[PDB]
Amino acid sequence: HMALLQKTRIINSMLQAAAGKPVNFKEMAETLRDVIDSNIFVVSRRGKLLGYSINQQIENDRMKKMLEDRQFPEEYTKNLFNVPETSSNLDINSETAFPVENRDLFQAGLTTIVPIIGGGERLGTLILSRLQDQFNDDDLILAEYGATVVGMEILREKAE
Amino acid sequence: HMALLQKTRIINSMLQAAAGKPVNFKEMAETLRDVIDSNIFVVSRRGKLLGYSINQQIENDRMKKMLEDRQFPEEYTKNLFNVPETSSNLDINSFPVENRDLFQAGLTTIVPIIGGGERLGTLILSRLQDQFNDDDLILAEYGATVVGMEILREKAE
Repeated sequence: HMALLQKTRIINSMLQAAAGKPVNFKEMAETLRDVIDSNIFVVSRRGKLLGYSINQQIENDRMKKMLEDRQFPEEYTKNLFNVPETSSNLDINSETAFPVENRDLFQAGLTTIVPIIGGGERLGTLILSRLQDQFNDDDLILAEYGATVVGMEILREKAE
Repeated sequence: HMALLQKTRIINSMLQAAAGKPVNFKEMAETLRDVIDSNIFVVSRRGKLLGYSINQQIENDRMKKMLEDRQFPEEYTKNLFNVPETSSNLDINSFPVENRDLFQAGLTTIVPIIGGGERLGTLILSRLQDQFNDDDLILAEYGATVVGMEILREKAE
């Protein structure tokens, strides 16, 4: 599992290294983009865009609007909060607990939703998207490791 | 990689967890023992035994003495510090010669515990006969990070 081991080391060094620099969500998004090989969006518990990075353009009006608003609409924020654990490979044909009216979030590509949890609290949501390649268990290991680090840093920014 | 994913979830929950209870190294050692399936020893940067858990007896008089003293001798503490990154599957055939009695029996993996960019201690793992693979290292290094998190938290208690 050597590639996975190397990739966990890159994420893990985020937890263990330095601890000096201020929090930078765009930088974290970029790191996870390259390690996981996926679009990365970091959303707060209240639906605010904290940071993102894209390596594969996907046509999605709902995500585009979120980017423009730097915020999900209230209903979408609520339905993300209602995802209690990692939900992967969501698409147009998905089988999930988003109301049909809000499944335009999965218009195109494949989406994985990973709750960000820190200090026993829901701190936000890590959303990953790819044009065509499925997320496998290795991808989920890295996504969940990344989510935990982002949670760590959301707390730091709270206390900054 | 379903078994690995489940095991990372158990370790990871330790990070994303409450943050209520005071730090407990014996508990962390017991968790890692079950998740990784290995003996677990948590040692501070100064060679003090912080916690440990055993699931397979290995006759090793050097390790037994450390457990009795709750501390490594100076020379061993120094040579653990000089281990800059994970070193796995150490045994009699693989530290100066005089201090390789640490690897008398079984297979040993040494994982530096790093937090705040600093060397906070060492996680030592041992097994009677089964080799540590990359999955084992992923879990060991995840566990090491959590323990480092807690050594810092304990420093600010």
